[PDB]
Amino acid sequence: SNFGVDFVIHYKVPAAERDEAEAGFVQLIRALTTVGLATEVRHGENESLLVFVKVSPDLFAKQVYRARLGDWLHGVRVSAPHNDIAQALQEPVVEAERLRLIYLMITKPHNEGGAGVTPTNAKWKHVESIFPLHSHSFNKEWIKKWSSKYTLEQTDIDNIRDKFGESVAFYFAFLRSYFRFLVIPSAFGFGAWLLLGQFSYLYALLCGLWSVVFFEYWKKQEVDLAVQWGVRGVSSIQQSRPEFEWEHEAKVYPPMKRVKTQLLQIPFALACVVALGALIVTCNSLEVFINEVYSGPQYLGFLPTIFLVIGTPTISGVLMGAAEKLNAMENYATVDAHDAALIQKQFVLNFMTSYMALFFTAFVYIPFGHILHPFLNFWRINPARISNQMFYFTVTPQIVNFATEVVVEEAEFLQRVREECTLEEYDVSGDYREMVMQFGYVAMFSVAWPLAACCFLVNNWVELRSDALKIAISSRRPIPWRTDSIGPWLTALSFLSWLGSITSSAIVYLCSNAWGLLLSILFAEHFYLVVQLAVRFVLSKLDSPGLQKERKERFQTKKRLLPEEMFWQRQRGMQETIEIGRRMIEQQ
Amino acid sequence: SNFGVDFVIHYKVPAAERDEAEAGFVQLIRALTTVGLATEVRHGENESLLVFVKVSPDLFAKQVYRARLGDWLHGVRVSAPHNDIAQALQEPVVEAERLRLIYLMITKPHNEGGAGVTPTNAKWKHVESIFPLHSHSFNKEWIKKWSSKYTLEQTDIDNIRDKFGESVAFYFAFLRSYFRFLVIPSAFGFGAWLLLGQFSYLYALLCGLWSVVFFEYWKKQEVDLAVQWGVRGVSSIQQSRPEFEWEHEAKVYPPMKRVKTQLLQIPFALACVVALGALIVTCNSLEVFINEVYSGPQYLGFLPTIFLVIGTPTISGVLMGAAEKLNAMENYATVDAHDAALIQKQFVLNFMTSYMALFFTAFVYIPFGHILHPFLNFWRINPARISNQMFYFTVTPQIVNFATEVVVEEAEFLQRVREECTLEEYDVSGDYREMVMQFGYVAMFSVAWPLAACCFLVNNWVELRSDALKIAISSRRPIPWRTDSIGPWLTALSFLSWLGSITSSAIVYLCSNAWGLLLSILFAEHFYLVVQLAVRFVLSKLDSPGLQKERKERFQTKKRLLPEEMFWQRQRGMQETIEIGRRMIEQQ
Repeated sequence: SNFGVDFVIHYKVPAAERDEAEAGFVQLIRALTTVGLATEVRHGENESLLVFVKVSPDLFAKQVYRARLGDWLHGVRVSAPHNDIAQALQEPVVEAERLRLIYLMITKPHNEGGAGVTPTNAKWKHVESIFPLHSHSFNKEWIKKWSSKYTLEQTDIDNIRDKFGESVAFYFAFLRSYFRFLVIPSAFGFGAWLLLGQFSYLYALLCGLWSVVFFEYWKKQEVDLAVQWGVRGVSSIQQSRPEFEWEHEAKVYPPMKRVKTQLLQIPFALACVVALGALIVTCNSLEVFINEVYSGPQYLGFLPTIFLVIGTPTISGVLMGAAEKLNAMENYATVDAHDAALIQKQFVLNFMTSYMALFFTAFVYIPFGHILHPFLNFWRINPARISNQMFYFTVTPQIVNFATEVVVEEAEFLQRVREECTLEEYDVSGDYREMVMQFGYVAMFSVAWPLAACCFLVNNWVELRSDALKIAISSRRPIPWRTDSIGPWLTALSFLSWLGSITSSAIVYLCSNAWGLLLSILFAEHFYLVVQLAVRFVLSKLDSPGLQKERKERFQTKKRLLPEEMFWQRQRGMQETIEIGRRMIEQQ
Repeated sequence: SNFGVDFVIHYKVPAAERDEAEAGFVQLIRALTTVGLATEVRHGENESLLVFVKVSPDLFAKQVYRARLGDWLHGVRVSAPHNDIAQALQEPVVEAERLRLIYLMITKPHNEGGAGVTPTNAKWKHVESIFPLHSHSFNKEWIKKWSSKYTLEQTDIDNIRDKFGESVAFYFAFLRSYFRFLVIPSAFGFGAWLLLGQFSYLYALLCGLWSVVFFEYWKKQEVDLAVQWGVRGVSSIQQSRPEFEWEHEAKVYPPMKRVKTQLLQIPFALACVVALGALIVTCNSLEVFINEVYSGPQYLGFLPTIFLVIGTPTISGVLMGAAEKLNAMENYATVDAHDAALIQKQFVLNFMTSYMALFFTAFVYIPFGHILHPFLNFWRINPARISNQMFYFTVTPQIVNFATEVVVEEAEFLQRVREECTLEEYDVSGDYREMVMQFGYVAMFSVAWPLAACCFLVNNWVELRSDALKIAISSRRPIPWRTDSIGPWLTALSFLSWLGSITSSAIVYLCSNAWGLLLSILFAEHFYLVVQLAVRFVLSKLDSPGLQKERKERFQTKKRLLPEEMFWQRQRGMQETIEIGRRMIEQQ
């Protein structure tokens, strides 16, 4: 398969600006060779020069020793790093960390062990992408093995860690845990739909309890995996963004300027929410118009919603592009803060685009449906319709995806690399966002359509292999990054859960018929809070394997790290002391 | 003053059981001398034999070195412990830690550096108390200096730390911070009482915001003080209780037995709540009876409440004694868990005894006052009365305390020690509980009587010296214990704050006149939650001196701890690489 190539650099050279392009190429070559990297140059499609780079095991051993020293410094590696640059790796050299360290060597600034060739900030305006190569032998075996199973063991996630790093492995572990936890809502939602009719209050409590239990158990599993993979606490390592444009040095950026460009979110968010509300109001007005005076064969009534969801991927993509443009123009020093801000913006936009139609149907039309008269007479109150609407939503994605699916020398290695270079980087945040949106649907609107949980369970089982296929075939190999958790998405999940405990409950009051609505909302929220406290208390006192491992390591370290003068001169010893004590009690 | 005496042991010997009393005395002497402690024996009042104990600086240096090694092991001391048993203390040997280590030497089990002489568990059934001696020269100076000031600097709290250890210093720092923070509620409560009439909703929001801001800022100050005093993270050091009665060893106790004896709280709590509710209902029925058909001069109407509060210290003391008896009979291994359980029981009982009368007046009588007819016709609806009632409560304590106040050789050293031995150990949990009760009053019922905050501010200023006088004169010197926070009391405070944000708001709706009440309660609770989130976010991004110190220590530590073969053999160097690259772009 691969010829030992460890990284690939694109370095587009156009027909124009060739004179400085050659200088950039030679400078890149000296910068790469100074670090101690073996390099090769080959053709690429459309005037590109692919550069193949590997490591001299002594230099790599020294670099991994320095990296382990740095990890020990920040507390993410409690055990001793190693003896010396000698053979102490008999601590494996697994491909994920090797590729991450080689990428750091390639892209780190010249100040600290590297030669910065970042393709956006510095004069490296000609390099397009720096990516590792895919292992087809491993990829085909992984795809075949995952498709031949029904449940994935922890060893599969460990192999994903070993090959693609911490972020991809964490996403796959989260998806596996969420899919396994989706069985309970599927089972009891099928039970409620079979027996309890529709809009079951007990179903709302069960869904909220499942949501909080799953959230807390996933936090416990997250810390377990973080201490198992040796990446616990890596979030404290704040790495600077190369594209950070600073002003002075004491690098620093005026916080007031960042606040000023952050305030641009409010007009952007307001414009997006107003446009989306207008679109959804028009769509639902047309829906009630066709459901009022028209003929079907029934199913055609909710067709505007079907069209809205079929068109919503494009609107969501445009909004995500705008959010990314806004995030790029608003400077962030660390990459963690930039990623958190981008995740927050994308989560808000997707929250709007995916839930505002249901929110308008439930808490706007149902309580007072007499506000649609202007639109209704421009073209010219069912309580259960939301259920049907929710059903369409909860099936729209899966069904349309299915529809799409139905519609449908060393020259070979060089051609494979050239084909791979045209692919796009794998963005795990998109998959995280789609899973978070599905969880929000489950915790928010499953009361209307209790069967939604089974459909999402089937979709999750399909996605556990669909995303694997996307990574293996449809995407170039991502850079192995280290993270101790799924990031800020946890917060989003928590938020959804909390507000879910409101919305679903309110639905049960609104679609089954004021002071009663407020009582139901407050009782559901307080039940959610008390079960959150109870589950946190239960899991806190529960013994985790990571805690036992940490305690064993601490015990091993402990095993390895192991007047006044006249008053006091009366009875200077011990014999006189108890002699005088015996006579002393003898006096009484 | 003192003759170098560092600890005192009582060791009561009755007229009976003298034969084994002498054996216990001699065994205590050998156990104390084996550790390496100089001992003296003198008379005491009522057949007691006072034993005076000090340390041989080499043994004490070795013990403090071992203690610092243990502190380094658990992470509470990040810096290196010391070079060796040599003179590395030039790390002071301040009296608090010296006394704590000597007490550990006296009371630790023989397994790990000590000779267990605990006065309750083992055969040491004759020793009554082991306590250090008071420093009258320091005590009088401290009392005079604190009474001559208006505000206490951080240096006074540092001196309290140096003399009486972490717990007393933490309590005094908490009381100082709470008294300083009480200025804002006093000021704006006086403003509301002067201008906004009574039962001001804006006052409820201001009080809730102050409560959450004070709670979060006190958490920040707590971590600051914990890292300043070098006791950050000492809560993880779980020390076993000597009075723990175990069954097997693998020490272990059956958790089911502990759960069985813990279930006895439910009948105890129910009986206490029923009796207290009956007493308060009878008192308020008599109150409305005299306010209905009787003659005063007005002020005599609330006399039953005055009598109830004057009598409530005795009932509270009986309940605390019962709770302590229940806690003792229900085994706990660590002292932290035992203290937390005792604090929880005492907090629940005092919560009942101090708030249930106001709760019945506000949320029971006011909404429906037609349930008191049975009592009313046994003896035989004002909205603002609660305010008056609250006023009486908020002044009852201070006023009655004031009333009480108004009503009102080396033989000298031996007599001083004998007089001191008759005193009682200082229980900081009682002062913590009274401060927590006052804070609960402020956050809960200040809407009825906005002037309560000023009275509590004056009472806090008085108490900051009254508790100092109680410790200095009216109590024997407490053993210096280490704690990184005020303990579980924080949780109690948080709880009060949350429910305060309900109760006060409900009062504003109930005493100013349903769905509106529920709307007000939910809006107030959500406002409390959002301001909690905002304050947590603001303080999280704020820079603390402790974080800077930890980062500087980490930086100092870092400064101190500092086929494939044919494919890859084409251009083995750098010169050929850019030569072939130049010709390579020359080909196109």
